[PDB]
Amino acid sequence: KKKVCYYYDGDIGNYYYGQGHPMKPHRIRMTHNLLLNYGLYRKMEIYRPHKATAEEMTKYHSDEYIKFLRSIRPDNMSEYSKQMQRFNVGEDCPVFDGLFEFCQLSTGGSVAGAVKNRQQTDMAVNWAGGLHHAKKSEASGFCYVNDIVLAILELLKYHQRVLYIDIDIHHGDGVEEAFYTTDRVMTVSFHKYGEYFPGTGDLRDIGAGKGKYYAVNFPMRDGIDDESYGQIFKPIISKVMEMYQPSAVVLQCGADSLSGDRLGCFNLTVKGHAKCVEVVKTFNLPLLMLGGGGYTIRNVARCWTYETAVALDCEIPNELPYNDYFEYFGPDFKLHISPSNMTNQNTPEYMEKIKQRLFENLRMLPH
Amino acid sequence: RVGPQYQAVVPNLGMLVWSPNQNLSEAKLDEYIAIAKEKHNMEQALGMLFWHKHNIEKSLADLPNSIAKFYYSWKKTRT
Amino acid sequence: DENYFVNYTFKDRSHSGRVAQGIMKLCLEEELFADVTISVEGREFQLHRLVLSAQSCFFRSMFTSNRVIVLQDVSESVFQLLVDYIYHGTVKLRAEELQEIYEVSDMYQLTSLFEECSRFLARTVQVGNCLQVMWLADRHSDPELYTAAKHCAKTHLAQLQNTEEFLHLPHRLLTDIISDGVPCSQNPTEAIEAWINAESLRTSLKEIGENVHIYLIGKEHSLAVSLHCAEDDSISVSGQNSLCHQITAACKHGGDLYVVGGSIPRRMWKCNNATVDWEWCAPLPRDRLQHTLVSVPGKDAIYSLGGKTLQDTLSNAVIYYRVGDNVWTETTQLEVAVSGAAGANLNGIIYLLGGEENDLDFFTKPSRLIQCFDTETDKCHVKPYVLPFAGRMHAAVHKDLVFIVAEGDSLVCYNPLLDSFTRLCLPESLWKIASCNGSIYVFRDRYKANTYKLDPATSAVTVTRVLLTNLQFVLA
Amino acid sequence: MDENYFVNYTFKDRSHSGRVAQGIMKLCLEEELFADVTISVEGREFQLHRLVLSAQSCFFRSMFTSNNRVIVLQDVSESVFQLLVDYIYHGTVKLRAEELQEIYEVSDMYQLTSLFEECSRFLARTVQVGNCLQVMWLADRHSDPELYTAAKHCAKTHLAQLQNTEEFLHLPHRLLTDIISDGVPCSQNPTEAIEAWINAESLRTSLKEENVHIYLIGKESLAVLHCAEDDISVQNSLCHQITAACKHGGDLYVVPRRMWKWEWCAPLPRDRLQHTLVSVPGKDAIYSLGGKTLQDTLSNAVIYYRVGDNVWTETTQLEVAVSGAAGANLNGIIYLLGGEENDLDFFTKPSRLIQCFDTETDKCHVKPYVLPFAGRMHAAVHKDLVFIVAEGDSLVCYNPLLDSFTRLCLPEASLWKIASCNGSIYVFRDRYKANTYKLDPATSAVTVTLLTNLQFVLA
Ligand SMILES: Cn1nnc(-c2ccc3c(c2)[nH]c2nc(Cc4ccccc4)nc(N[C@H]4CC[C@H](N)CC4)c23)n1
Ligand SMILES: [Zn+2]
Repeated sequence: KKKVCYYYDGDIGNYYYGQGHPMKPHRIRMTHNLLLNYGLYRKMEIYRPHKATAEEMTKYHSDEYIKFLRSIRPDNMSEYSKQMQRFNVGEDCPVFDGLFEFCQLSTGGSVAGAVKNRQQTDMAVNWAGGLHHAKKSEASGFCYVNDIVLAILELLKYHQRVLYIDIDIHHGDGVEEAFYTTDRVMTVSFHKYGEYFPGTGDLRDIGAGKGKYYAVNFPMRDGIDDESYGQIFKPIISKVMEMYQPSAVVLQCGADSLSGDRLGCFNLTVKGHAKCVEVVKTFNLPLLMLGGGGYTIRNVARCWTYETAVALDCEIPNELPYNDYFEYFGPDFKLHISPSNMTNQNTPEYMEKIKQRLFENLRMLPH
Repeated sequence: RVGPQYQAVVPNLGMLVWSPNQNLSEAKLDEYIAIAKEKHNMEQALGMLFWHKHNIEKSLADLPNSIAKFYYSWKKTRT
Repeated sequence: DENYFVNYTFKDRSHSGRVAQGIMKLCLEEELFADVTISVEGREFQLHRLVLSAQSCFFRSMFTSNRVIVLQDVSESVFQLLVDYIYHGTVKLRAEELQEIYEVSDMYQLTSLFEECSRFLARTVQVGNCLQVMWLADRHSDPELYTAAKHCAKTHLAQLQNTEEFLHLPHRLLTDIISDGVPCSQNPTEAIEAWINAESLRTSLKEIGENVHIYLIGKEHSLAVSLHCAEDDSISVSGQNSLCHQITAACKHGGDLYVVGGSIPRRMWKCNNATVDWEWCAPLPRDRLQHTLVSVPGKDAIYSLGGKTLQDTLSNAVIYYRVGDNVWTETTQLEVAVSGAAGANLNGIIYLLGGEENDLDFFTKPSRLIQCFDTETDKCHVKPYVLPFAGRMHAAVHKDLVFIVAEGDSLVCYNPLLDSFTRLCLPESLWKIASCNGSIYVFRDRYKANTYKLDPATSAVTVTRVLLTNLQFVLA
Repeated sequence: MDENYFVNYTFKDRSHSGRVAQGIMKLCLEEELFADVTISVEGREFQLHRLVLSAQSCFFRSMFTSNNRVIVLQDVSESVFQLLVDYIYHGTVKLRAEELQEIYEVSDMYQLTSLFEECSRFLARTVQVGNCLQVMWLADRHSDPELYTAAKHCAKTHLAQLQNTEEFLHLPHRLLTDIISDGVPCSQNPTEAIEAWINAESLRTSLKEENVHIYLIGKESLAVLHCAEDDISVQNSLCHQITAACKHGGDLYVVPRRMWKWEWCAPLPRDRLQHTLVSVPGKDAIYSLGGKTLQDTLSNAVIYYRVGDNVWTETTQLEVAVSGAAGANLNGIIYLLGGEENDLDFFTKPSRLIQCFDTETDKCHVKPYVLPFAGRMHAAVHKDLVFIVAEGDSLVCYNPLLDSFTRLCLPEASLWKIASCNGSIYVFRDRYKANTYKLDPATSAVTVTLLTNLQFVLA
């Protein structure tokens, strides 16, 4: 009943970040491969993303930063020595062959999904994108171009109110900073706080100026289980929808939240993770699904395939199909994964207090 | 940081590789894909069928007619 | 204490001290009210019944059971120092007469001096007198001394097999020594066969097997070499495993080497020294650097403490990793945040020394504090006293005390129980130390002599002799 | 040092004092042994010990050495001697107001400085106007500057009723000169009392001479007391918001960086709310501790305020950051009680902790003991101890020297507001609706003696 448009480029997993870097782009292809073998690819509309132009991509990022990204090459690195020390590129963001091509491929699908704002579809699934750390001044984390900001800005052309729901472990400070002042975009992120990578999202900070009571951040502790995660996510998202009435929702489904993640301290299962998509699909609003932080390719592929299947409103067996990447899958060779028994520091009183504080903050939102 | 420059300035041309076919049956499509794989990938067969304006018979008739996978194959073999 | 203005009970906290200062200044400075004369080896001493009964339960029974009390087992000097300890509370122990004072305190039921002498014996146990001290502990039923002597016997039976006292040993002691430990490198079969010149020993002989106890991470393609101290005052090499990564923190738990590092350092690797195939452990759930890792075999855990954050802010976070469960879990936070502080485990108590304390003016001054965290009760507190030097340093636990080597040639021997230090000077750069077998080894930061073997006794340092240009980590 | 732990070192037993104290306590009173001396007091026989008696008291040592049979004292009560023996041996004695002067005199004659100073403090906290002259004479006869000063303060503030008391008439000129040396208020008519005398010129010359001591800030704003007659009397309005306030010798300072006295003062060097403010006169400075920062975070900074030079100077930071605590000043030491402490790293919880700050040495510490009740509390220093009240109608008394608390019942009648006047204690209620009360701590009896709201009370 919902037209699902799937965006993926064939030659997008050939952008290796170098040896030892957790960010593996080829995981996206892995997901696509499963979508070919599970049989759900037939039911979905598959598009080929187009490389976004530099002029179109610099609608948010500065022209100098875009020119720097275009001119950076691994061979021409000796000349570009003083530029890498000010753009946070070289150590946190390694330089690899075809970096600008990878950025264009990631941005194209996200922009096309947002463009098709044209009331021509209902769900747009693009696992190529999801970069939520590229700041305007310079890159940060493992991201280079913040395609999420570009997609949200493109959606702002037609839609009035845009909601950005982030479920990645990291705060995604780039998206919040991009729309911190403006009240056109409301961003709600469920992240891990406390000597972690972002170190920015906290209960005490909200959008400055006109963005007051908009940037809702939910701090968490390690080892939060699926039941508490759902019982927290559902009421807050329901209250936000009732008090903000977004025209469209840009749902970002980071794969760090799954159990056993290389750079994740949470303990979640596939259903516990992708129940948020089920909850948000019940509001009957245009929806955009994007990729993001994923470093356990075996779990990332399964989570993304389950999310796409539940977006299709179909069901798939736990037995994974005999795909090309069926070799390094787990000995059970099953889709769903059993969470590892880890202590949950998220005491019910703490979650209740945070929920009450966020409800009080949302009550002050103008209506 | 407030980032006055950092803050966003608030105010398809896509190639449809494959599209679903309502007329075509799921069993018929699966049989066609299996026959194509046995005789002449699933994505290639789907693209060939889509290029024929969702004509299974036409697709079957036309069925016989550093750099960028290769690195991942070595890792898969080593596994 | 119903009403302070009508009637309440008054408690004097200094009273216990006030009586204490009123005894030494009277019973010793100007001998008065002396009711008893005690003669030992023809040496009369004027003593009071009350003080002796209060301190010692043995003399109280004799008093309650009397012109002059005569003792025979105790000599004059040991009795004099024991009386001085009883009246004052402080005494200078000497290794020459340690056995006599130990047995006298055991006989006289003076637990405070008996436990300290037992720890002294367990601290200075050598292969020459291990059997003798084991027999003495068995006679006096001393658990800690007996198990320390048993450990020494099981780790040096290879040379004890011809010590002329192993042959003339009761069967129970031999069975207890052979009960555990005794690695196959010592050849227990030959010793067991020669002991007869015979079924309980044969049916109860567990071989532990020699394992690597020294790991050197250096060369910055970083290399992780292994050492095995064998023969007599000699070191050997039995492994050149290289992780080919950027290791920034490591800890040695049991016979396995656990290292943390690589690009975006959060992962963890394990090496069992029996193969070059590294095993993968749970990644570190925190983004911290310069955080100390301490291995606790008693709880079979690895504690990561301190360390800076990505925001240039010190973190007072403590997280323990279970070897079996393969799970990281948070615990009680530190009193004060530190970074780079030396961590040492002693009988389940973790000691953090120095580091970089947060200065008042948004700076990181070199710290000198000592903070102790108790694993059993999950509580931590800062020692009132401070270390002589502040800054980066390396700490190693030997016997019941800790050796700390900092910038320069200073080497303290801080004892947690006595709250006292002991200065020692290295031969004439930040040195590093390790505790292998029953000696101390010192490695220089950069070499281009490199290894010095020393023991606390006589403060003697001897040059002893794969080559690593850089030595960023040493684990014992 | 120069002592190898593996060769030669000295061992210090920190439990030796406890061991010997416990042995003396157990082997002397529970079972009497090695007495070797007998003491006769009013027929009662005591089997004491010369060593213990001469240990912490040189009076016995001075006479035991200078010449064994029964010894009879001169003026010691049987119960008094029994409790003295218990204090000497056990170390814990139960002091009672019945035998209070006699034990004080005996402890002065005996060599017991700790018991002597404890009895001195007991007399200082129980001094009354009726028996003020007797305590003054007792302190003058002995060597006790603190009790002498306490008696002088008690007599000076109540010299109006001391004009004819059958003791001031017979009071010697030596004590009268010291009594009139202090600044007796002119409202008590010192001239008439001096002229009463026995019925000279230098005493008349040494007659140096009331100020408001109670201020109520209310009505949300009005700042309005003078305790006169027997067991109160009365309207400046500032209409300015106040987060903290203090009293410094009759100067009502009110605090955000605005300062008023209605005289503008130096601005605060930091913007904080709900920060405790005290007026420690030992260093002649006003101290601000704790509070909440403008970023909704608990503050941990302490800043001075010299009255002579309005220069707010920073100092050592508190070990634990608290907000909304109760600040008490006692002999130059600042006590912070309870407050709002950080919880779950994002919220605030009621806290019952004791923060001791030494201003002379500029040090901070946290006492292990905890308050009986947490939450917002109001404290007042009456006489060498602090009375603390809050919502619940259950007053508590805490003496910092001792490790103990004292509970006291309060009428049910709204958070209470306790004060500390020269006469007695005054407790107020936030809800006017109760009214001004006066409670006697000894008898635990409270007797009854307009602002709708009472947000700050200062004594
Ligand atoms: C979405 N996402 N997934 N993963 C990350 C992510 C990205 C980066 C890091 C990270 C996680 N953990 C890290 N730990 C450390 C260790 C450390 C701790 C405390 C003090 C000093 C060092 N250094 C990191 N990078 C530096 C940044 C500055 C640059 N000059 C050099 C490289 C990172 N983001
Ligand atoms: Zn992420």
